[PDB]
Amino acid sequence: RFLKVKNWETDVVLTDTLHLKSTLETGCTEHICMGSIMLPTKDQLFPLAKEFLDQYYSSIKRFGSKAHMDRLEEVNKEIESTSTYQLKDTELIYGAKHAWRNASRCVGRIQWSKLQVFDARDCTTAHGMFNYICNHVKYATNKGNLRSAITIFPQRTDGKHDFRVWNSQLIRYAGYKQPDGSTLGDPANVQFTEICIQQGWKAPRGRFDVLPLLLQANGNDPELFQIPPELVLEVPIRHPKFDWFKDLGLKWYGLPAVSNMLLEIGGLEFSACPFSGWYMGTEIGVRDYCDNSRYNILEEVAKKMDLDMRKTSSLWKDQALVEINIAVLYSFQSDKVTIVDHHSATESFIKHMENEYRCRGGCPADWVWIVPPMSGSITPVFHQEMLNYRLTPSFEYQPDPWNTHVW
Amino acid sequence: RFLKVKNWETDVVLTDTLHLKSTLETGCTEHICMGSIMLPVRTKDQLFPLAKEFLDQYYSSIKRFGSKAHMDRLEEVNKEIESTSTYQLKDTELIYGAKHAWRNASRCVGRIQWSKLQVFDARDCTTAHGMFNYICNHVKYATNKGNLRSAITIFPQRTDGKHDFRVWNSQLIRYAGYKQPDGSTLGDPANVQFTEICIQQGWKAPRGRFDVLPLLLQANGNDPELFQIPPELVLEVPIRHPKFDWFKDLGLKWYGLPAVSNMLLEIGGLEFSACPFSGWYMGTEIGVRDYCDNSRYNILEEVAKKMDLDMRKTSSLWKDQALVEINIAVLYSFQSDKVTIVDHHSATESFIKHMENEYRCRGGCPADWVWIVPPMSGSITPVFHQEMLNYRLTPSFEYQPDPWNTHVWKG
Ligand code: HEM
Ligand code: HEM
Ligand SMILES: Cc1cccc([C@@H]2C[C@H]2NCCO[C@H]2CNC[C@H]2Cc2cc(C)cc(N)n2)c1
Ligand SMILES: Cc1cccc([C@@H]2C[C@H]2NCCO[C@H]2CNC[C@H]2Cc2cc(C)cc(N)n2)c1
Ligand SMILES: C[C@H](O)[C@H](O)[C@H]1CNc2nc(N)[nH]c(=O)c2N1
Ligand SMILES: C[C@H](O)[C@H](O)[C@H]1CNc2nc(N)[nH]c(=O)c2N1
Ligand SMILES: [Zn+2]
Repeated sequence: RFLKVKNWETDVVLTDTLHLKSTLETGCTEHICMGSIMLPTKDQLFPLAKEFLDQYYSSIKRFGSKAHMDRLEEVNKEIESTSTYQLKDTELIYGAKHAWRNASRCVGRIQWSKLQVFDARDCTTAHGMFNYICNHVKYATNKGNLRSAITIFPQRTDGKHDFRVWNSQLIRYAGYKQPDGSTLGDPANVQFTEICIQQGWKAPRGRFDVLPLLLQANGNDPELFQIPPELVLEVPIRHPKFDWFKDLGLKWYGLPAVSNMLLEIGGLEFSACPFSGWYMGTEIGVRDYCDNSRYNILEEVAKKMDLDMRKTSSLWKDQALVEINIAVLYSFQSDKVTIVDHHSATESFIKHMENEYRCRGGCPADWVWIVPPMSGSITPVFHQEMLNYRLTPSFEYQPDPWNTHVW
Repeated sequence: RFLKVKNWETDVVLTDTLHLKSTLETGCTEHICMGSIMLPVRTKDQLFPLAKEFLDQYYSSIKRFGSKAHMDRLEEVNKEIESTSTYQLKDTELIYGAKHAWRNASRCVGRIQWSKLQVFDARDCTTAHGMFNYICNHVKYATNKGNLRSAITIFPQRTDGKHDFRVWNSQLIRYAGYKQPDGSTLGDPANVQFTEICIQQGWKAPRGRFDVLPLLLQANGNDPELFQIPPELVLEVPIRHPKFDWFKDLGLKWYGLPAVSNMLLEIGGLEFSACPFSGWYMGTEIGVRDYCDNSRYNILEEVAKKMDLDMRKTSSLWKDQALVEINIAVLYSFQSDKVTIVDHHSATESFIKHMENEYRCRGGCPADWVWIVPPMSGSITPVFHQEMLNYRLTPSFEYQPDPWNTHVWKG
């Protein structure tokens, strides 16, 4: 019932007790492990509400106190009467931060307590959503000195009235399928891009076209808006030693900001809750540039480096992969946009695991997502055993709305 | 029941039915995943069902399920278990069982090769000297002057668990480690403890950076005894780099034969506690782990120094640059000497084809993602994007605690 995690590099052993507060199902049984799988009523609500408020009042050193019980009562009366309830601001800030703290797939949680929360619960239209979003983008970007933030729109009601940001991230590049057969821009977005023009976007049909936001307010058909160009901070990609690099015409955006997830606090569901921090270098350099299904530029780069591409064992993919990543780090650093390397990020996360075991009795961590997609075993997280379990408040992946929604 | 795995690069979706034949526990629950935890005397009562499952499997595979031959063998094994409380595998059973332990090993990326395995039956062995000779012939046949062949040697099964055969080495060929009084280590820090046991047992240590350890062999539950593998039998490759002429002066070399000797082989409920097996290396096991783990030879600093990389900031990716170069050197050195080796690109592509063939032909392929994805260049290999199900089939290879912890010393 109490569980050990060992680091095989340092021999440090940690004891996890936090997992018995785990509630949700993980996808694994005694018979099958699904560690590597990407997607494994009034009655139901008050347990959830109670459980959250209990942890809330516990964290403010006020468990079992008058203010505590009074709130539990107020919330109970409200559920019994209205079919749901409203979070107080303090609870909302606590909820959001803890959802980040519980995010087992996030390497950057050392930062979890420094999260600016924008309460957009008074929002009522998509124009309103647009306005809240621009302000988020601008506050977070901060001329390159990036700041963690989240913006929280109205919670689920009867479920026919959801708020949703159709985009998967606030800022992403367009993708178009061409007559010659290939793909221009980002192949991850062909589908969404198509829906954009189908709803009326004047696509420039270029390679690095910042997509338009598609916002659904109050379960209504979604609407189009361009983020003011001057709010999207982009970085042109150059190498500190390879002068030809620039000529590939590579840029990326400074602000990673995930906008398809669902935040669950005390059993209430916030379906639109874009959040943003700052990039770990490998995310652009390894995944966005080098994935076969993405920009897929290894071949081009290896060529310019005059490497032996005749056989896999010359490790030309690997050599090129590293330089592409050196270039992403250099560029962001030279233009003074916050970015973190995988060595630094994973080191910070180990320090953070130690803190969470010391101070909380554990840290849910998903090793498959935490170990970077390059140079795994030279980073310390490779050698660290992790327990993965689901705590609330949480972030949850939700299905692309277009698959669902009717017009 | 059905279970789907998707590949996120190709969108290819596979369907696993084989997990339905899964027995042992994983260590995971509906509330906790332990997929990244390294580690998550048998009664008559429990043995006949395990013999029965296995022989049902064996006879299905040779297309004789339900034959007289099958039914007679069931009855015969039933009888041995009744009378002697264990049983003996036929040669054909042992061979099939050893091949399947490999096939079922979910942490092994090399399984496209599972059906080409040389089985050396050493179940007539009685002494450590006998074990030494069996092991020598294994090393020599497996090496084959650089053209490596997969092989396994199987010593007699557990009886009362008081008479176990064990190879105390974790691999047949490994380098010594020596802790210095200043706190540093000479040779392989991974083998310090075992090196000490060897020294305590009588070995005269050369005290160099690349000393091949002596075998330490237990037969019949007896205290183990030391033997030196004939040096002419230990094929080694000096490490050099194709463009960097200074690389050779680092002094590195490595052995050609990866041979795991610390695992327990389970077949039809029988336990084979000494069963060293060997294949050939994937380059990253040497170049990433052996040389670049901080707890191992740890040559990163030294390589980047000589490369004159900028080492003031981790964000120069100097560690990453040195890593690739060392791994280029390993593959180059092995290929130049005609010693079998496989790079991680080729090994993972081959594994993905094996996996797909396995889903078509068998209804699944249990796979441990954490172990199968290489420890460098993760996502530029096709396995990174592959969903995998991990579960446990028999026959199988299981981890054993080191014998020096459990062994009853006789004197
Ligand atoms: C401040 C710097 C941050 C760093 C360096 C960072 C690091 C990362 C990385 C590298 C990933 C992998 C994403 C992928 O592979 O697509 C990730 C995932 C994630 N992070 Fe963070 N994070 C940061 C801030 C945040 C914030 C502000 C939140 C929410 C408040 C958050 C919550 C999450 C969640 C829920 C995931 C999983 C997303 C998914 O399932 O696709 N992180 N984190
Ligand atoms: C033919 C060439 C082979 C290649 C390229 C290969 C590849 C690998 C690699 C790279 C590992 C992980 C090494 C580690 O992290 O310690 C591994 C693990 C393993 N392989 Fe293989 N393999 C081969 C042959 C074999 C053979 C002949 C067997 C037994 C018949 C085998 C059974 C295993 C087992 C049981 C593990 C997990 C070991 C553990 O838990 O420590 N493999 N394989
Ligand atoms: C807030 C923050 C900080 C640092 C970095 C980020 C980067 C932007 C986050 N990455 C976006 C790319 O996301 C794709 C790739 N990894 C899983 C997919 C998204 C995804 C897909 C599916 C099926 C499930 C799931 N949970 N996530 C975000
Ligand atoms: C047959 C064959 C072919 C190719 C490569 C091999 C590689 C050489 C074998 N690797 C040996 C070093 O092994 C350490 C490091 N990876 C797991 C540990 C051993 C280990 C430790 C623990 C706690 C559990 C476990 N199951 N294995 C074998
Ligand atoms: C199937 C496998 O889980 C999938 O490719 C994962 C692996 N690890 C990952 N890790 C991160 N951070 N992000 C990802 O998108 C993935 N993809
Ligand atoms: C903690 C974690 O399970 C451990 O470091 C694993 C990760 N992946 C591995 N993969 C392989 N092939 N071999 C290993 O020894 C390990 N070690
Ligand atoms: Zn699991």
